[PDB]
Amino acid sequence: PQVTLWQRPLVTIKIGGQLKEALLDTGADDTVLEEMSLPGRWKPKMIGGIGGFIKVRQYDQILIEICGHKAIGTVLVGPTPVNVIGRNLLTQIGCTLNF
Amino acid sequence: PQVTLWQRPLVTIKIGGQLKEALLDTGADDTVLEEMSLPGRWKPKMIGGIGGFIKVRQYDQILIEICGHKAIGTVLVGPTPVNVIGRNLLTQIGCTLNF
Ligand SMILES: Nc1cccc(CN2C(=O)N(Cc3cccc(N)c3)[C@H](Cc3ccccc3)[C@H](O)[C@@H](O)[C@H]2Cc2ccccc2)c1
Repeated sequence: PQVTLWQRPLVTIKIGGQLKEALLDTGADDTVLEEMSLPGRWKPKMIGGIGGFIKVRQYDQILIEICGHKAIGTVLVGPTPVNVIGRNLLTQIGCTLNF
Repeated sequence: PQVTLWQRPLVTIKIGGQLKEALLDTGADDTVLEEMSLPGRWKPKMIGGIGGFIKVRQYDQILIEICGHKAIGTVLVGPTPVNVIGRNLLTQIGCTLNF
């Protein structure tokens, strides 16, 4: 779809059986979700943002549906305020920025 | 133009007679730039990011040229580690997201 930026570019995602909403975020290199149960192994990671750093745990090879689109990648689950889909996944759903 | 998201979407801006690069950021509601000299007065505010919150200075009615397009808006200046152009200016230059 084409999305204009008058409102937050929010989308529905399905991850691990659960349905969420998440912000499409061109400025994020990574995807990070608030705490949710994911199965599997994970490794700790830390990421920086405005504000400072958070400790996060990294899951790889996670399937996500974003709108209908499926993709698989790394998701970081952590204490973010908002669930962010970052460039790692945006490339897979073919997302483009246009002006 | 069209920007894909395989690399970070940076653009040149001209702000306060100075030339900078910044990140086109659909997830950000506000424009936040690193410390620099803008003329004029400003109010303090704080903003939340990941990792927490920072205090910034709000300037209103500032001219910025983003990739050659001019815009006027609120810019926040403060301790970000990267310059971020958020939805308040992205909207003025007609930026769309699409997939
Ligand atoms: N790797 C990574 C993954 C996910 C998020 C971030 C860190 N980010 C933020 O903290 N933001 C707060 C931010 C940035 C600018 C303005 C505002 N209002 C908020 C928002 C996302 C956001 C988080 C929490 C609440 C709302 C939005 C912005 O939209 C994101 O692109 C980046 C901006 C950024 C900051 C530092 C370094 C690189 C990129 C980093």
